[PDB]
Amino acid sequence: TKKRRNNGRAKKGRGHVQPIRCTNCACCVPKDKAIKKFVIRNIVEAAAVRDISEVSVFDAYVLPKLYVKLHYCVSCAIHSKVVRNRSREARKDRTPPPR
Amino acid sequence: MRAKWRKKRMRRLKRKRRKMRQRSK
Amino acid sequence: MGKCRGLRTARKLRSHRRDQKWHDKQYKKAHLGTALKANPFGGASHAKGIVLEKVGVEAKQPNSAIRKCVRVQLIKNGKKITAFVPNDGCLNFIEENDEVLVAGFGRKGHAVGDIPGVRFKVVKVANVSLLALYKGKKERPR
Amino acid sequence: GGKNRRRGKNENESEKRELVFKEDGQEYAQVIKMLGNGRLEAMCFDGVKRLCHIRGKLRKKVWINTSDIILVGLRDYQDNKADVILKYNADEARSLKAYGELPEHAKI
Amino acid sequence: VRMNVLADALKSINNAEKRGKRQVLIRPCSKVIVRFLTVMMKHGYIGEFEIIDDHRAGKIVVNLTGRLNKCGVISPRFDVQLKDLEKWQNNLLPSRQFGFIVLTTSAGIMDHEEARRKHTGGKILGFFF
Amino acid sequence: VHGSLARVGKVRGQTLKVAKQEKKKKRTGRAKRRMQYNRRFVNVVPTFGKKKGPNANS
RNA sequence: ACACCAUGG
RNA sequence: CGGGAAACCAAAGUCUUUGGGUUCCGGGGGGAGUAUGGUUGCAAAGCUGAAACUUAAAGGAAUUGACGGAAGGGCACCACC
RNA sequence: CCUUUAACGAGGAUCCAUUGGAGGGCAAGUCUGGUCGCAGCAGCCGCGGUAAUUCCAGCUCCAAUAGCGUAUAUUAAAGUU
RNA sequence: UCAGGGUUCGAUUCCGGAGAGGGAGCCUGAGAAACGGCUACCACAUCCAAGGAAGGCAGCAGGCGCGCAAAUUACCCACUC
Ligand SMILES: [Mg+2]
Ligand SMILES: [Mg+2]
Ligand SMILES: [Mg+2]
Ligand SMILES: [Mg+2]
Ligand SMILES: [Mg+2]
Ligand SMILES: [Mg+2]
Ligand SMILES: [Mg+2]
Ligand SMILES: [Mg+2]
Ligand SMILES: [Mg+2]
Ligand SMILES: [Mg+2]
Ligand SMILES: [Mg+2]
Ligand SMILES: [Mg+2]
Ligand SMILES: [Mg+2]
Ligand SMILES: [Mg+2]
Ligand SMILES: [Mg+2]
Ligand SMILES: [Mg+2]
Ligand SMILES: [Mg+2]
Ligand SMILES: [Mg+2]
Ligand SMILES: [Mg+2]
Ligand SMILES: [Mg+2]
Ligand SMILES: [Mg+2]
Ligand SMILES: [Mg+2]
Ligand SMILES: [Mg+2]
Ligand SMILES: [Mg+2]
Ligand SMILES: [Mg+2]
Ligand SMILES: [Mg+2]
Ligand SMILES: [Mg+2]
Ligand SMILES: [Mg+2]
Ligand SMILES: [Mg+2]
Ligand SMILES: [Mg+2]
Ligand SMILES: [Mg+2]
Ligand SMILES: [Mg+2]
Ligand SMILES: [Mg+2]
Ligand SMILES: [Mg+2]
Ligand SMILES: [Mg+2]
Ligand SMILES: [Mg+2]
Ligand SMILES: [Mg+2]
Ligand SMILES: [Mg+2]
Ligand SMILES: [Mg+2]
Ligand SMILES: [Mg+2]
Ligand SMILES: [Mg+2]
Ligand SMILES: [Mg+2]
Ligand SMILES: [Mg+2]
Ligand SMILES: [Mg+2]
Ligand SMILES: [Mg+2]
Ligand SMILES: [Mg+2]
Ligand SMILES: [Mg+2]
Ligand SMILES: [Mg+2]
Ligand SMILES: [Mg+2]
Ligand SMILES: [Mg+2]
Ligand SMILES: [Mg+2]
Ligand SMILES: [Mg+2]
Ligand SMILES: [Mg+2]
Ligand SMILES: [Mg+2]
Ligand SMILES: [Mg+2]
Ligand SMILES: [Mg+2]
Ligand SMILES: [Mg+2]
Repeated sequence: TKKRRNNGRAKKGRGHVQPIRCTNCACCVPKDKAIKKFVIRNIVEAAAVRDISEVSVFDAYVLPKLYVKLHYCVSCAIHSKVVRNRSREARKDRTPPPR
Repeated sequence: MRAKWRKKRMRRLKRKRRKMRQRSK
Repeated sequence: MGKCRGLRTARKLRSHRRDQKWHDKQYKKAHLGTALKANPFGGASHAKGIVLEKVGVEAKQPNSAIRKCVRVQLIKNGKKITAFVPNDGCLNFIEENDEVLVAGFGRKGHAVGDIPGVRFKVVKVANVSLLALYKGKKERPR
Repeated sequence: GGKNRRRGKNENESEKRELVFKEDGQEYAQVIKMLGNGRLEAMCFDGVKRLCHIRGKLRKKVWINTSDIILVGLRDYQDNKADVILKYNADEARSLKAYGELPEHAKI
Repeated sequence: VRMNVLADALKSINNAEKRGKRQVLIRPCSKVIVRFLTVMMKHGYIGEFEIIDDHRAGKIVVNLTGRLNKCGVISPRFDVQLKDLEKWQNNLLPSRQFGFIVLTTSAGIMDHEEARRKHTGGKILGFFF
Repeated sequence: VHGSLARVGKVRGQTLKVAKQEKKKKRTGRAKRRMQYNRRFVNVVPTFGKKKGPNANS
């Protein structure tokens, strides 16, 4: 029987949306049905930041961030534990998880 | 698939038979 | 979700019903005629035939037996049909190459019970009943 | 063999297996080749083929594997068909061949 | 596109009595609807009602009591012949002790218990019970 | 097992024969109905709630 | 941050 | 609100208290979108479309188990280190 | 022929009621003997593999009754046209 | 057969039509394209002295054939006409 009110997809009032390739599977999924993730992380790791901030040539240097936007097929997003299957009525929560 | 391939097999047999019939006459 | 309701639509209603009757199996075979043309009887209740030979057919699982049938060729058509013999030990009354009167089985076209593809049953062997040949009320004319 | 199925009553065949000879309308045969649907070809010890059928009492119980001695019942009115009544151990098969029961025609 | 104006009026009154309202607005209106509501009022199934002029088809406000149970329209105005009237009031009505078939006749818009009295049939409009 | 397994009429032949034992001419017609009414309605000697059938044996 | 895992009186 | 076999639907509601208007189309499961005739197409194919025969079920929503080379907690030297 | 009438004409062992059933649908036996997935029954679900309420028979019981069973066409059941 | 609506049947004693093996042509008569009338072809079939002649039960009985499927080669104008 039907499992989602929105068919597991965002499209309403539209015929087609251009696809997009997964980032590990290289599959080919609609841009509104893919699973997105913005990632902002330091170019250094948190273990290293006290060593690199110690041998700068300059006195004040705030290291750069790495901005990346990722898209996942559903099979690969479930295999990499990005999302998990949820209870039947607990499936209708749209708020993102608490930080 | 099994509906897809059933359809495909029937199509290829139909082609072979039509060819045989219309080449006989 | 829509059926014309207006006051002069009778032609549409009648011509549409007359069409949709043809999807009802039980009506279709009464009126195409291809059933009556294909019927191994003549469209009658009974038919005479001559016993070609005696066979046994293994019943359809789970239950198991060998079901003791004649194979007959009918007089009027000349076409060949298999028929059941209806009681314990009757297959000894049926000599070979005598006549018989076969009848229907009971579901109007279809094999009854566990027997695979037998649709008729015997009533008379040689102008004497099976029910009398078997209950003792009569004996074979020879 | 070897399954979960200890559910059916155990073999207990160790008790007193006799010997069994022909009758009217019974005869020994050998298995030529097996066919689907359960029924199998046969070859009796006089020449008829009698495309033979496994009786309901033997269904998935005694395995009539290829090329062994069998006992079949004939039909009173049909000859090209028969039904397996019994399978012999190689012990009974030699016992019958020596006893002067089955012909010195076919091998085991 | 609004082929039948009496059908809307009776469906509108009916969708609101079930809800429990006390007044309903009907729009458009006609001589036919006004005659029908009069038959429904002489018998006590609705209260008095008020017609609004607006220089077009007007609107009606009707005061409902709870006594009404159903009213409806028979969509093709079939003919009825006073010998086929029983076969109608036995299919449409819930019991022979109440309820009315409303039909239009040469002597006006009336209810079958009066058409029998004046010996005339005509065209069926609806029913209320 | 012996003979043809397919031997026709096996059980009807090997069943041992027994004659009809009776003499008593049964009743017929109205007089039979007169019987069934009396036995089913006139005297029904009272019993526990676990009621019994007219041919009971067990 | 994925070698291979078929079958059942 | 009400409806439904229920999942569910502000329409899939206003339906045994059954009739606003009109178009297409279904009639147990298979044989089968097959055979054949017509037609369109360079071709691949599309449109229209049977019967013989065979069968007591095939199916839909939901419930409790059992299983998973599915996920989250937890446990045992008849499990491991 | 029927009707009207003399003379013969009833003790029940005949001046003899049959046809189909007895697991369910569906009124009536968890009797006794026989057969052993055989012979068979069964419109449908299903009975029979050595302890058969369903097969073959005795006994008893059920339904209609001077009638009852079977095959077939058709109508209601079918709001399954 | 049927609540209401309907479905199926109507060779069959009353009324109308059509036909006497198949097709065709005509005489006589108020009335016939008549077959218990005639002529010819087609298909059947009978008698013969081998020259010739003769025929029409889908009237009543009866017989063969066909098939699952249908009564006696009886009596009489007394009744209706
Ligand atoms: Mg699913
Ligand atoms: Mg838009
Ligand atoms: Mg849209
Ligand atoms: Mg699309
Ligand atoms: Mg169709
Ligand atoms: Mg069918
Ligand atoms: Mg494994
Ligand atoms: Mg294998
Ligand atoms: Mg395999
Ligand atoms: Mg809303
Ligand atoms: Mg809304
Ligand atoms: Mg909304
Ligand atoms: Mg709607
Ligand atoms: Mg509605
Ligand atoms: Mg409406
Ligand atoms: Mg179908
Ligand atoms: Mg199949
Ligand atoms: Mg199909
Ligand atoms: Mg189609
Ligand atoms: Mg074609
Ligand atoms: Mg065309
Ligand atoms: Mg073409
Ligand atoms: Mg179609
Ligand atoms: Mg079955
Ligand atoms: Mg399901
Ligand atoms: Mg886990
Ligand atoms: Mg421990
Ligand atoms: Mg261990
Ligand atoms: Mg260790
Ligand atoms: Mg009896
Ligand atoms: Mg019986
Ligand atoms: Mg009995
Ligand atoms: Mg019963
Ligand atoms: Mg009962
Ligand atoms: Mg015993
Ligand atoms: Mg016993
Ligand atoms: Mg017993
Ligand atoms: Mg009907
Ligand atoms: Mg039907
Ligand atoms: Mg009627
Ligand atoms: Mg007539
Ligand atoms: Mg006729
Ligand atoms: Mg007649
Ligand atoms: Mg006439
Ligand atoms: Mg006239
Ligand atoms: Mg004739
Ligand atoms: Mg004259
Ligand atoms: Mg003439
Ligand atoms: Mg005449
Ligand atoms: Mg003449
Ligand atoms: Mg002549
Ligand atoms: Mg004549
Ligand atoms: Mg005659
Ligand atoms: Mg005859
Ligand atoms: Mg008759
Ligand atoms: Mg006859
Ligand atoms: Mg006279």
